[PDB]
Amino acid sequence: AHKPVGQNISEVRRNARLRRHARLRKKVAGTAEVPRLVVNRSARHIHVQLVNDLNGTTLAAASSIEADVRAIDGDKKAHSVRVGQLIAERAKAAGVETVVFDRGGYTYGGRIAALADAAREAGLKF
Amino acid sequence: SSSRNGRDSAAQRLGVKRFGGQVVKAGEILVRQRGTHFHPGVNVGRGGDDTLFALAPGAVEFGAKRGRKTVNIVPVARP
Amino acid sequence: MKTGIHPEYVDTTVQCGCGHSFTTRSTKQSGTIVVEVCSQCHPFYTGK
Amino acid sequence: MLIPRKVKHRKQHHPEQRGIASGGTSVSFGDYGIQALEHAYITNRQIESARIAINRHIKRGGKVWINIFPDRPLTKKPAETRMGSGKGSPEWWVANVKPGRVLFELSYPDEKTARDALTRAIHKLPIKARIVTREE
Amino acid sequence: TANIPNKLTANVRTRTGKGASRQARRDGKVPAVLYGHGTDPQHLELNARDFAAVLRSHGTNAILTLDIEGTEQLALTKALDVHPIRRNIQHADLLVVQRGEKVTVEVTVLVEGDATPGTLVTQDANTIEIEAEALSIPEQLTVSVEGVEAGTQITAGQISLPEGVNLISDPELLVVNVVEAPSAEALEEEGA
Amino acid sequence: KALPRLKQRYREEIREALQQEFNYANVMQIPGVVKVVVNMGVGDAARDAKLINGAINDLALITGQKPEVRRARKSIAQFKLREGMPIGARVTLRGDRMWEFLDRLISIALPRIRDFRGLSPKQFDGTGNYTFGLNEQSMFHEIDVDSIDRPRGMDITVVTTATNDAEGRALLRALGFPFKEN
Amino acid sequence: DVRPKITLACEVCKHRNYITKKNRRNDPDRLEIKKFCPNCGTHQPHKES
RNA sequence: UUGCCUCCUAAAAUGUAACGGAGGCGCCCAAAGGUUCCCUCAACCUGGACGGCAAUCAGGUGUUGAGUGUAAGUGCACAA
RNA sequence: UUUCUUGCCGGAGGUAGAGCUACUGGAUGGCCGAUGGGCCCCACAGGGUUACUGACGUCAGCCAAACUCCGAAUGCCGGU
Ligand SMILES: [Mg+2]
Ligand SMILES: [Mg+2]
Ligand SMILES: [Mg+2]
Ligand SMILES: [Mg+2]
Ligand SMILES: [Mg+2]
Ligand SMILES: [Mg+2]
Ligand SMILES: [Mg+2]
Ligand SMILES: [Mg+2]
Ligand SMILES: [Mg+2]
Ligand SMILES: [Mg+2]
Ligand SMILES: [Mg+2]
Ligand SMILES: [Mg+2]
Ligand SMILES: [Mg+2]
Ligand SMILES: [Mg+2]
Ligand SMILES: [Mg+2]
Ligand SMILES: [Mg+2]
Ligand SMILES: [Mg+2]
Ligand SMILES: [Mg+2]
Ligand SMILES: [Mg+2]
Ligand SMILES: [Mg+2]
Ligand SMILES: [Mg+2]
Ligand SMILES: [Mg+2]
Ligand SMILES: [Mg+2]
Ligand SMILES: [Zn+2]
Ligand SMILES: [Zn+2]
Repeated sequence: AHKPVGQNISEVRRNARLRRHARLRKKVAGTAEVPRLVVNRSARHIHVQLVNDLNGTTLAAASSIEADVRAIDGDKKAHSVRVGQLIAERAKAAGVETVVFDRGGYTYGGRIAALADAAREAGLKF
Repeated sequence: SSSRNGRDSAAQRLGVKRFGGQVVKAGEILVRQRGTHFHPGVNVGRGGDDTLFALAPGAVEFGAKRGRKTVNIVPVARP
Repeated sequence: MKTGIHPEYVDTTVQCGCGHSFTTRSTKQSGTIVVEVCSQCHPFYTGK
Repeated sequence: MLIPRKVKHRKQHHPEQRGIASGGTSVSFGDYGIQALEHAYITNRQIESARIAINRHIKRGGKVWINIFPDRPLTKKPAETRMGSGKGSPEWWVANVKPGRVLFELSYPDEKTARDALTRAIHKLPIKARIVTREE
Repeated sequence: TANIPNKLTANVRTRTGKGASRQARRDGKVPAVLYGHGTDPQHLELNARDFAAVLRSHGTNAILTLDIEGTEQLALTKALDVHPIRRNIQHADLLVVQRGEKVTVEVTVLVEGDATPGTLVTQDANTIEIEAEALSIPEQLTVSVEGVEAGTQITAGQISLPEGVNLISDPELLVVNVVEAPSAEALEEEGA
Repeated sequence: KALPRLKQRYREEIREALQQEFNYANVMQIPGVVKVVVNMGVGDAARDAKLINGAINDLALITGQKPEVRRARKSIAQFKLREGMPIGARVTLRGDRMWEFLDRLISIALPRIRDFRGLSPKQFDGTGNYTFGLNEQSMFHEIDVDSIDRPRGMDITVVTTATNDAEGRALLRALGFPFKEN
Repeated sequence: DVRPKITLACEVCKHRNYITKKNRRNDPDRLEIKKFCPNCGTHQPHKES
């Protein structure tokens, strides 16, 4: 036995991320016609869901664990743009072109910005 | 031989103005209050002096949402 | 690591008086130091 | 005399003096006690007189618990004055007593002396009380 | 040391309320409720006189044998709602119990004997909680005072506890404290 | 292509030392040092606002980074101290500046003590976060002696992932820290 | 007064559009802010009179 | 004493009198206004040269006991 | 008939009562025992002895128009 005493950086990252997410969520939400594009991000993968908060359901989703996205030899920005175009295509198939961006409690930029601008050019107006 | 008090202010007529199940117009103010004793609910907005008003026509109904008393406007069906 | 606000920091060569050579980095603009009492000199450090 | 060190408000309304004592109706500290039967305002004057009466009677060794505190002030406007000009200045202190509340409690070896000291105290109070024992 | 249960009669309350309870209390009857793991809160009138008699004979804590319309049940007095003034018992609570069943209870502690003369013995906690079987419940247990030395405290952990019974209270709950008898120049110095 | 030396020796021998004499189930439970914090708590600058200048200058030269100025977040009547007054200066060191500063202290500056008798092993806050002070800024050769103006002490804190003083002390000794031997 | 009433006038048309207050002890100089001019049609600097 | 604001009286909607019980107001802030983003205090224990419970540093416990220009009340840690 | 009554349904309260280890204050008696009190060896180090005063805490019983973790009956708003 070796009882640890401190708090781990995982806890502070996770719950501070959740607090930022909730503060954000106080002001955006998803309908059927203008759903919410929520994003997760880790050291390996980036995830997106298209949510109708009236139900708590998901309309479309994507991540960087699909076959094609793992088929890219490029950079994390390349995976981000691939996910963005894929989720834009899936949303357009589902019958929607307007959305609100839930950045997920991460600062807007880097790969999240790349994803968001890929979806922007791909057909989703936000 | 004199009282050093004897002053008060006007009553501000605060309180709930529309109760549960009451049909309102869009824009009717529903509860006058000081702080946020009732928090704005679905399709209900909050004014500058923390006055709750209805952002859509419907029926008033109260609720609790994560330990917060809230006021909501419910869309009644069109006859 | 800001642009230039921090004080100048470069690698430095530190030589002991009793013959020890320290390969270090400091803010010395010269980058050269010699010290006569070091980790092998004090009676408390090496029991002498 | 029993006087609170400070009260948040020094001019309160008269204590509502209705109902039966719900809290503080049992003998817990000593073995014999004086337990009330009428609503009243027991001032610190009454309490001090009753306590000294008990101490004079037993006079040897035994514990007297005054488990009521006079901490409610009754005011009185100065004499010869008409009505008005605001409420008076507080000038006596009171415990609000309901029928049921044990007022004084006593611990002492024997029986008759304890009973007699308790009734000596009772005679100093503005109410009817009765001597109650530690058992049902 | 099994204690023989006491045999009362009871009959189901037809209708409930403050009016019904007042009337029943007026006819020399006590309203009461059975519960426990019998999982049926059953509302029972019982004889007030016999209830008081058995509570006198065997304290607050005593097993009863209730005859509910012919059915035979074992009960144990859980609580008694009593008027502060008229002292009549108003209501009773009856856990259902059976043999070989541990139950938590509160037993009065009555100091026995005389103490050393220069000081007075005074109890702070008159009741001590014990875990014990339904039949083996002691109605009272004693604490020893026989010429103690100068003032000292007594706690529940050093009591001669009966057999088959277990202390529940934390052992460091004071029960009886011998405190030096106030002198002539010490008794009237406190209280003002 | 280049690394600090003392971190090298740490990884090379102290990790195995701590593992084999503290016997962790997880190799990541083998402790280590995390950060150091140097604080010049000036405080008396409630009147002389100009002393914190020399404070931050000398602390910058020794540490290699520019201190954040620490104000006072309370109003107190005694010390002539009002809210928002610069009272102290602190720098945190992590990584290469971390290890190099530890070098400049323990291999150089801490030997420069006059009347050195070690540092007490009972100087831990219950979990192995070792914090010691002093009262002269002239044991650091980064600063010349006559160039000083007032005798000032630092505040040197080494914050490590010890579970208790045993890990903290074993680590500090393993890093080569000349404690007081009580 | 220490917080007197002041007026703000557009520079490019000299029309007095707004009246406000400010502290003379804290803002000794004329206060100037980009306000909205109804006849200039756009936001213009406005300077204290 | 006379206008305004807050509380109790005031009897769980609103309103409610007395020379009833307590206090504030006749301002202040070009940021103490707008928006964007980020953070969580007070207190307590332990370890530190001045430095003392107390000043700044580090570790922990700490869900609100701190703070909110300004009385009081209603609020606010989702933070106001 | 929009009025009013009665039944049912949808509401918001903080009164009566109660409770307080749920806050703000008052307040009874115990228990351990500080810090600060005195003394010994003898230093103003350090240690222990002593009516010590006895922080904090804790056990049990209480109190409040301007206290509330709670909390009715009635009344009130609407519908039927
Ligand atoms: Mg740590
Ligand atoms: Mg008012
Ligand atoms: Mg506003
Ligand atoms: Mg306004
Ligand atoms: Mg009343
Ligand atoms: Mg009672
Ligand atoms: Mg009560
Ligand atoms: Mg009498
Ligand atoms: Mg300015
Ligand atoms: Mg009202
Ligand atoms: Mg009313
Ligand atoms: Mg009137
Ligand atoms: Mg005035
Ligand atoms: Mg603001
Ligand atoms: Mg702003
Ligand atoms: Mg902290
Ligand atoms: Mg009706
Ligand atoms: Mg109803
Ligand atoms: Mg309700
Ligand atoms: Mg109220
Ligand atoms: Mg009441
Ligand atoms: Mg109070
Ligand atoms: Mg009340
Ligand atoms: Zn040397
Ligand atoms: Zn213009």
